[PDB]
Amino acid sequence: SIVTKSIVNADAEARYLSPGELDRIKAFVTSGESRLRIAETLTGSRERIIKSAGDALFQKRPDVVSPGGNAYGEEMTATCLRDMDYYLRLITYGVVAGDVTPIEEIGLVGVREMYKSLGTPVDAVAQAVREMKAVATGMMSGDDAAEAGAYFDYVIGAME
Amino acid sequence: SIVTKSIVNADAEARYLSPGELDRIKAFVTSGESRLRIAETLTGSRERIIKSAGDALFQKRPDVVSPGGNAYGEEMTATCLRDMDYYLRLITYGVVAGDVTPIEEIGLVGVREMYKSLGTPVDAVAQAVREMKAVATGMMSGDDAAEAGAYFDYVIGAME
Amino acid sequence: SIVTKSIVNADAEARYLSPGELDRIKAFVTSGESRLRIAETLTGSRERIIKSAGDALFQKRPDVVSPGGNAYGEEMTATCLRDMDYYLRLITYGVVAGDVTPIEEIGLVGVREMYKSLGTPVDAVAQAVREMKAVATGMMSGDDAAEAGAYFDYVIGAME
Amino acid sequence: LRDMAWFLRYTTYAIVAGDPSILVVNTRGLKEVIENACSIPATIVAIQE
Amino acid sequence: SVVSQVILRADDELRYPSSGELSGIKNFLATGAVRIRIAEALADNEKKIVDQAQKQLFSIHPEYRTSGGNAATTKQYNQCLRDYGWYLRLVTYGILAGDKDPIERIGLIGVKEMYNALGVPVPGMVDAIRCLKDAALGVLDSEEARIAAPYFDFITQAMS
Amino acid sequence: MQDAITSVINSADVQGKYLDGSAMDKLKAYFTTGALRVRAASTISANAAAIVKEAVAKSLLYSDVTRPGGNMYTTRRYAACIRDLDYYLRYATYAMLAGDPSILDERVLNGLKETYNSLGVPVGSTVQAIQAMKEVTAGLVGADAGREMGVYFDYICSGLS
Amino acid sequence: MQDAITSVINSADVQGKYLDGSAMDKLKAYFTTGALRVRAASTISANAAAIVKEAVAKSLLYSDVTRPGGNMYTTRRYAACIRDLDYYLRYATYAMLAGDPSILDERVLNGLKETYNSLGVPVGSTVQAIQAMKEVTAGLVGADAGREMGVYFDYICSGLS
Amino acid sequence: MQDAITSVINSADVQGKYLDGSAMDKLKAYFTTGALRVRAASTISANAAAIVKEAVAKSLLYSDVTRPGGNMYTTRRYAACIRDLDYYLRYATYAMLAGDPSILDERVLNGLKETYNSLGVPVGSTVQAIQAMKEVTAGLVGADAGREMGVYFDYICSGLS
Amino acid sequence: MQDAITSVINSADVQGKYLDGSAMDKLKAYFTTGALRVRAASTISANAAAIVKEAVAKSLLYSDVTRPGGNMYTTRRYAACIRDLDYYLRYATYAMLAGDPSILDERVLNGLKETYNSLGVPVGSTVQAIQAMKEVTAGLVGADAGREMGVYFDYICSGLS
Amino acid sequence: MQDAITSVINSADVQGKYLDGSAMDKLKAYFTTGALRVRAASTISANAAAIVKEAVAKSLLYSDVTRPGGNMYTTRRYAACIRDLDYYLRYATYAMLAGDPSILDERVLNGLKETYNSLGVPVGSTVQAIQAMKEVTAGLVGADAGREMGVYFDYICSGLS
Amino acid sequence: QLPQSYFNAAEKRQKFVMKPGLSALEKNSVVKAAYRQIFERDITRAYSQ
Amino acid sequence: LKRLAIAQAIKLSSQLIVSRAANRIF
Amino acid sequence: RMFKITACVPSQSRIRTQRELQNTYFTKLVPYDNWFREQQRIMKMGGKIVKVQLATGKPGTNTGL
Ligand SMILES: CCC1=C(C)/C(=C/C2=NC(=C\c3[nH]c(/C=C4\NC(=O)[C@H](C)[C@H]4CC)c(C)c3CCC(=O)O)/C(CCC(=O)O)=C2C)NC1=O
Ligand SMILES: CCC1=C(C)/C(=C/C2=NC(=C\c3[nH]c(/C=C4\NC(=O)[C@H](C)[C@H]4CC)c(C)c3CCC(=O)O)/C(CCC(=O)O)=C2C)NC1=O
Ligand SMILES: CCC1=C(C)/C(=C/C2=NC(=C\c3[nH]c(/C=C4\NC(=O)[C@H](C)[C@H]4CC)c(C)c3CCC(=O)O)/C(CCC(=O)O)=C2C)NC1=O
Ligand SMILES: CCC1=C(C)/C(=C/C2=NC(=C\c3[nH]c(/C=C4\NC(=O)[C@H](C)[C@H]4CC)c(C)c3CCC(=O)O)/C(CCC(=O)O)=C2C)NC1=O
Ligand SMILES: CCC1=C(C)/C(=C/C2=NC(=C\c3[nH]c(/C=C4\NC(=O)[C@H](C)[C@H]4CC)c(C)c3CCC(=O)O)/C(CCC(=O)O)=C2C)NC1=O
Ligand SMILES: CCC1=C(C)/C(=C/C2=NC(=C\c3[nH]c(/C=C4\NC(=O)[C@H](C)[C@H]4CC)c(C)c3CCC(=O)O)/C(CCC(=O)O)=C2C)NC1=O
Ligand SMILES: CCC1=C(C)/C(=C/C2=NC(=C\c3[nH]c(/C=C4\NC(=O)[C@H](C)[C@H]4CC)c(C)c3CCC(=O)O)/C(CCC(=O)O)=C2C)NC1=O
Ligand SMILES: CCC1=C(C)/C(=C/C2=NC(=C\c3[nH]c(/C=C4\NC(=O)[C@H](C)[C@H]4CC)c(C)c3CCC(=O)O)/C(CCC(=O)O)=C2C)NC1=O
Repeated sequence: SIVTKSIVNADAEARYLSPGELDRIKAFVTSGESRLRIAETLTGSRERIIKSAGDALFQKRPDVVSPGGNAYGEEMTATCLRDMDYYLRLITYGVVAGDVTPIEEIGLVGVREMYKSLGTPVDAVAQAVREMKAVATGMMSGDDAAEAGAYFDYVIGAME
Repeated sequence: SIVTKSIVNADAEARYLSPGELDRIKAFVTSGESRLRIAETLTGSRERIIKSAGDALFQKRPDVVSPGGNAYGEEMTATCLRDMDYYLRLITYGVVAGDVTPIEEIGLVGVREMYKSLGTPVDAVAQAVREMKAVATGMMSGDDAAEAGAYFDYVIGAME
Repeated sequence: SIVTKSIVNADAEARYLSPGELDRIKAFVTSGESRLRIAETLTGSRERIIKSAGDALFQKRPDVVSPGGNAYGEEMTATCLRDMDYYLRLITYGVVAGDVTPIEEIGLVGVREMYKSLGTPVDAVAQAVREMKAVATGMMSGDDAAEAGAYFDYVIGAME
Repeated sequence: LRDMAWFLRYTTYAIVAGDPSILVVNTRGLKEVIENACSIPATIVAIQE
Repeated sequence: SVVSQVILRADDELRYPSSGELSGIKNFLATGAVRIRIAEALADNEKKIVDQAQKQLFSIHPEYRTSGGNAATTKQYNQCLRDYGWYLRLVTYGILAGDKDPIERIGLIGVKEMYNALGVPVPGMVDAIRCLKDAALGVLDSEEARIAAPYFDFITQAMS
Repeated sequence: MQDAITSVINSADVQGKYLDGSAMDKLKAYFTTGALRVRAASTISANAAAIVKEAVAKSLLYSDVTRPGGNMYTTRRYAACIRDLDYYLRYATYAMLAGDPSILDERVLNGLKETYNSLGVPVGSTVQAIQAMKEVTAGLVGADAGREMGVYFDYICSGLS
Repeated sequence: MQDAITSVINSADVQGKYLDGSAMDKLKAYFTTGALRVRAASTISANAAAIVKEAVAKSLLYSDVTRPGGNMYTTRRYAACIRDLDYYLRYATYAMLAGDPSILDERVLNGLKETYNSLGVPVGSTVQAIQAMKEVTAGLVGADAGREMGVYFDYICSGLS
Repeated sequence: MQDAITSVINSADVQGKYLDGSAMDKLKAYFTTGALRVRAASTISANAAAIVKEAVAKSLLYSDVTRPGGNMYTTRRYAACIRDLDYYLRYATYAMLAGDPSILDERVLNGLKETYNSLGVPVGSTVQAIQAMKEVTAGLVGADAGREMGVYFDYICSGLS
Repeated sequence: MQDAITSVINSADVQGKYLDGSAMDKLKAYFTTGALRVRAASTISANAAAIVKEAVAKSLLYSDVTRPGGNMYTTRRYAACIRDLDYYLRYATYAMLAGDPSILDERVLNGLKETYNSLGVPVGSTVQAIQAMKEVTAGLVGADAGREMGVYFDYICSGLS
Repeated sequence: MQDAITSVINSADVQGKYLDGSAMDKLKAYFTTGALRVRAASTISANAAAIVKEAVAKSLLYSDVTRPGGNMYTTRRYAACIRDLDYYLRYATYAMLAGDPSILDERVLNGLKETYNSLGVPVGSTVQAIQAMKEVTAGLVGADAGREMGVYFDYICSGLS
Repeated sequence: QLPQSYFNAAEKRQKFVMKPGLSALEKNSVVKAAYRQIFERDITRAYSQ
Repeated sequence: LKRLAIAQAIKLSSQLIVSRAANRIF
Repeated sequence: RMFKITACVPSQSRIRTQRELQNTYFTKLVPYDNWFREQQRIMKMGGKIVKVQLATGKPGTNTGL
């Protein structure tokens, strides 16, 4: 989170927290209410986000659902929507924590090695998170969509 | 400053600025108006701050002005008030920059070596900044006194 | 090559070439005639290899030539066959050199970054080299097909 | 008599092993161990023989 | 020398030389005059010292003069004598610095590499320096022989 | 190393569940206490050396441990003792800011007992020194900030004992 | 490495003077432009790989440098070229956020000419690539944010040439 | 670290004896099996990632360990699991080439149990993963080369358990 | 670092062309000379110290440079001289095996002139020492192997001068 | 790095001659002055910080260089200036003890001019500071010990200028 | 002191030297060796870190 | 296998090699 | 801030330890904070410093390194 990152960055430097880092933690502490509102917005409507994003993804990239692709069949499409659900859950964690160390430290480090061992195109996963971002920022107000799109932006950036 | 610290901390990590650091820079950018108001408050009344703080310091620590101390005599007391003026100027710089890297990076790194080479008690200098903090936070509103007292607090903490 | 690899591996170890490495270089020196025969087999029939492998690839993976894929259109299909020609040329270089350091050191290091920046599915490129391997090992004798299929095998392995 | 055996032993071990390092790391500093003992060119023509 | 060792060791730990090191410096510099006298006496008689040491060395080892040795031809034999003279010169140098420092720096760091790069055995050099030792000890008294002897034994130590 | 936010996220992730109302309430509790944590951390960063020297002046000075034979006898041992107490105060400040004592058993209490038992450091005397440091900083920052400092000071004393 | 604030403070400190009205006006100018800088930095962080690949698709693709004999020929050279262009875009974003090009000549333009001249890298082709990157990102973020990006892109092209 | 040749030489040297007929017969056995060892090592070097991903697809995928709460859950843990399985296959190839499992207990099985017990890694699930890797590579290289691979795979599973 | 094969492949790749008949003829020339290169490398590996000490006995011994004031005077300087000559013979053997002097100007002749000019090492005396080393090894391995050794020895002497 | 003894031995060795009467007389001169060198070194080791602070109080204090804009302005620059003057006094003590200024141009005056010219350090002001340090220590240790200190102080000022 | 008989009879470690002259995969393998030595495990290719 | 053949030949006849060495040397 | 230094450091210990060779006469960018211990260490080993040049400093600043 923000507090972990500030504590570690002051911790290597053998110093206390600088006052600028302290008002950073203070501003994050005050903005936590809007962060929790964005988290409830993302949590309560996860069904429609995953459904509409999977629909728009398979409309956009039909070869992965065609015979020959990875997510072909009933259980494979269910696992594909499950992976999208995992990434939306990590998006909610990163929205609450105020930083991307939950998202990176859980589901972005060895994502290329894992999806290469599974035989998955990672660009189609980036398109899945892109459609999730489109449905999610179509669901909120302006600054809320920008603050959630920052973390969605980080996930698609960490894909490629 | 805040922008320098965020840029360097993302720069060692070989990554861009995280969105949490970006709203940190955004919140500092919005609070810059109150920072400039605190800076004008500290700048315009520097005469009374230095005068009253020197008076309360020499009342509190009379041995440094007694014969035998460092700041004994006319020019030595003038140099003592000049050193207090230097530290109030660095306080104003740290108030504007939003972080203590002006104060630390100008007048706090080798302060113990310098004041040991001059023969100066550093605790009496900490008392000088304490009286400057008392006069300065007696001069402002509540949150303004807290935000200026953070940097005054950093200077007295970096003394001892 | 083999001589470069043996020289470097003895070079870091601050020693001369061990006699086992020396009979390795000697056996490669004797097998260079069969290597040059495989190279002439691969060089002289490059037209039919590239043509038949492109035909079998677009039969196998028709979505990359369908509108929406990378190699859609006249010049895009020509560039696709040109990339296959590049990889067959590197196969010939690796056949002559006796090791895969020409192939890896020219056209396999940043192949994922390049084909991700172009928007290319790398699995379809692996299928292109697979069809090239099928046509090429359908063109030779048994041990010649095994020795060429080792380098074709390395290229498809370095794709995924 | 033991050393005229032993040279042949580590020759045989080197021949099977494929590297003469087993000979090298032993009979390199061997000379001044046995130079107070005996005649060194006698050992040389012994190994040549 | 002694003062060079004191200065270099004090230069490591970033400090002035302490009182015990300086008092050892004083104790060498007081009795430097006896050293100047014994180096005079070694510089005087060196022809006969090298002469009797050569005679006793080829008493101990007639192997080198005889066929197959290093003292076979008179050019190499003249260099055997010249090596003896250089080593006696280095003994006087080691006496006059008060320590092993210049004699090791000029003639002892890597004698093994040189005399294996040439053909003469190093145990022969051990016996040669011991012959030089009892030769040079017959020309001084005990008050100076106690200063002369252990430099010869240090050469004997660094030979083996 | 995890604060209250990262531990809440780790619990909800090990569940695999979304953030329900109890996690929202825990994060609201941390986001209410965070400003007090910030101000107490600034006040403790103000007076590091004063709190350390008042802790030694309360407990360890004029006792047997600063006399000959004590483990705090020499100037090297005195400087290392001041260093150890500065470490305890600094990491208690970090654990106060995070709101979770995971940094304390990750980075202080990991091999500290075995180090102190190998060196011959008295554990009871340093526990009394940490308790006096806690008493001084609770006199410094007030009642409730002193309590939320003293919970991590008691964590350090419990892991040390 | 200094932003507009640190350079203003450094000028007022090298003077030894307090912050007068001109420094206050400069800092007010930076504190007005900072929100636009933040939003442009977020928009550029959105589309790093797209801006880089559109710059190569505009300038370097289908020319002689991607053909045999060119310095962008091999896959290693292509990957290093994409890496170099990502560096230029990232540091131009940093210099846009700071509002001062000190990071560019501190950390990009320091030994870049001598490196490129030792490797055989064409400087004119990479200057055209940076210019196309500037054109693409100025089409992305608008007129004035594109201009305040293009001033640092022109700084990189001027120091490279 | 010793192959069959070095272990035979070490036995004959610890005896102090010359190489008698039993040692000659052991070395003749190794010099007959060595070409099969070479060809199996080339075939295994061909398909490292395929054998590893087929072992995960047989055992560890779609079970509880890739679900939340499992030790193979996160992408970091998945990448470290693929790394560990690549290590097991690589060192089993080395022990197949040497014809002696001394490298396995020298360099794999040395502190592996204590590492996995400190991390919380399930030993039974990774033993099943190594067994599926053995089954896949024995399907790859044939009957007898698969058997002489499976003896060292069983050595790794026995030292791990 | 590239042999004749890698340089031929690099020329054909920088062209972008396939391996035509001239490249085939160059590789046939290297594959005919390679056995002679192997046997000369074994014969040179046999007598490293003998060739070095015969080169010093021909050129540098009994001259002024081993006398006081010379740069080969002390035992440290003698050992470093033997080390430098062993380096020249070893890298000439490597360049003979590769059939290309790229390793010599990559790893010997890179900063050797500036090192020797900073130390005060005589370049003419070491060039004469390398020439005597060449003469001795050409007496050792024969006419044509001595010539293909002497071309790289002359390369080292030309880059040193 | 060589004292008077090592330089005399090096001259007699580069000659190849034995130690004649002139070398004996030089060593007798050093062995007569050595006790005075020892006592002056102890007296200088007594008052390092006092000599340094009196040199700054004579030359550099209350001038423009401690004012804003000067190179001795900040506390970092003041601490580095005290560090540089302590270096000059310490190495002048070493060169006084050795009786040879070889350590000064080996370890102080090697890259000092280029360092000070790259940093922007005034060389004339630091030469005046070293001269005042020389004046203070010559007032401290007397006439002739002050002279044999001032010869190496003048060596440092000459190599700096 | 370690005898040369002990050093030549030893598991000889490859020393990875970074010269600017080198070929490009050589600088790649040397940087790989530095990532392996400092981070104790190859952190690129196993995490793409 | 050729290295084993020559090693077995050397082992089987080491006694007469050492005896030939014995009357060569002494 | 960084110093683009150029120096030549002979070892004087390779004869005793018998190690392999590192090429001396390097040209490197040293950071400003540890350029001190680096220059001092080059003087400890006895090596001569050829050229010291400030690379990224812009000398005479007070903040911003
Ligand atoms: C929280 C971080 C995290 C992630 C991301 C994760 C992914 C993950 N995805 C899997 C499978 C999968 N994931 C996909 C997903 C996709 N394929 C496509 O074509 C689409 C582009 C895409 C989704 C939109 C598919 C098809 C599989 C099945 C692969 C197979 O059966 O071989 C599996 C193996 C089976 C299992 O245990 O679920 C894991 C562990 N696990 C994690 O812990
Ligand atoms: C901006 C950072 C900065 C600082 C702090 C600074 C201090 C500084 N203080 C000095 C003197 C001094 N400063 C003091 C100050 C004090 N003595 C006391 O007893 C009081 C406790 C205290 C002030 C309230 C005195 C007495 C001197 C004169 C010392 C002497 O004459 O020996 C001097 C030497 C003369 C000069 O050039 O001004 C410097 C450089 N310079 C800097 O650039
Ligand atoms: C010798 C090593 C080497 C390689 C591999 C290489 C590839 C390479 N492929 C390119 C394009 C391409 N390569 C392909 C190839 C394919 N797309 C598909 O769908 C198929 C699966 C596949 C071929 C069978 C396509 C479609 C493009 C055009 C991409 C575009 O126009 O955006 C380009 C950009 C244009 C150019 O300058 O040629 C390069 C540099 N260059 C090299 O130096
Ligand atoms: C300053 C320290 C130092 C010394 C002493 C030194 C000696 C030295 N001795 C040499 C040869 C020699 N040295 C000896 C010496 C001996 N043979 C014996 O049997 C005795 C044990 C021993 C002395 C009595 C002989 C016989 C040669 C000629 C070897 C040859 O045939 O090349 C050579 C080569 C040719 C020459 O310049 O004379 C050097 C450089 N080098 C140095 O740097
Ligand atoms: C952060 C500041 C910074 C920069 C910018 C930087 C650049 C830099 N670019 C390099 C190579 C390169 N740069 C290029 C780029 C180009 N060549 C072309 O033909 C195009 C015109 C142009 C790209 C637009 C290429 C092809 C190489 C590889 C050269 C080679 O491998 O031979 C290298 C050689 C070492 C290595 O690849 O990893 C460095 C150090 N280093 C830095 O620290
Ligand atoms: C060459 C000999 C050798 C081996 C084998 C080795 C293993 C090893 N595996 C590790 C972790 C790991 N190993 C696994 C593997 C597994 N966990 C599961 O759930 C599966 C059952 C199983 C894979 C089949 C995982 C998930 C981790 C990461 C633990 C963590 O990050 O918390 C670690 C922890 C440090 C690090 O990841 O980089 C080591 C040292 N080290 C060695 O030097
Ligand atoms: C592998 C490529 C390579 C080479 C060749 C190399 C040479 C090299 N030779 C050196 C010294 C030396 N080289 C010589 C050699 C000579 N002086 C003479 O008088 C003779 C004419 C000549 C020998 C034939 C000597 C005497 C020194 C020592 C200089 C000294 O200690 O002052 C040094 C100084 C540091 C050290 O000794 O260990 C280097 C780096 N380094 C390398 O990395
Ligand atoms: C042991 C031999 C040796 C010497 C002498 C040496 C000097 C040296 N002095 C330095 C800085 C300095 N030196 C000075 C000194 C002065 N400037 C002034 O205005 C005064 C006239 C003068 C003091 C009397 C200052 C102010 C700096 C800091 C420059 C800066 O921080 O920008 C630096 C820059 C790096 C660092 O501070 O730690 C070096 C390397 N290094 C060495 O290895």
